[PDB]
Amino acid sequence: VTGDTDQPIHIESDQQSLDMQGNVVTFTGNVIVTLGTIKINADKVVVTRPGGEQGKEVIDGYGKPATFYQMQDNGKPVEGHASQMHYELAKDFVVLTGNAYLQQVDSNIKGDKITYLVKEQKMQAFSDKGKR
Amino acid sequence: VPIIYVNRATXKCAAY
Repeated sequence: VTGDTDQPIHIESDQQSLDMQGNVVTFTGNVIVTLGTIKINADKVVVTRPGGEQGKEVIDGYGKPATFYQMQDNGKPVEGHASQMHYELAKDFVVLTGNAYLQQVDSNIKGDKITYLVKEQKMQAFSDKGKR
Repeated sequence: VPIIYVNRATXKCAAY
């Protein structure tokens, strides 16, 4: 269920704490993040919001090991890795950076950074300006 | 965003 919105983000983690200001947290211990049947295996994850000021907030994650699963629009499963992942609610996509890899039999992308557009073929090199 | 977080370590959940 949604509005005319982004899908709900799901996180499974082993142990964490909650914020005394209710707005800045972390999720930790062999973590799974799930959205749109994308999977991300992680170790430490972040969610952070300004109480709803300007309606903008962000999601970040790191893994030891990290793995990024998706389906591809051509009806296939896919796997990969990256050193960090990031999302924000006006972007259509999730972005992965530092030491990144994703591959099908049809296509290979690896280097700095990965993004995948869940409607259009613009998976490309976009070599980076900060490991974050 | 609508968020849900769940413990692997207990099998129980909360929305954000």
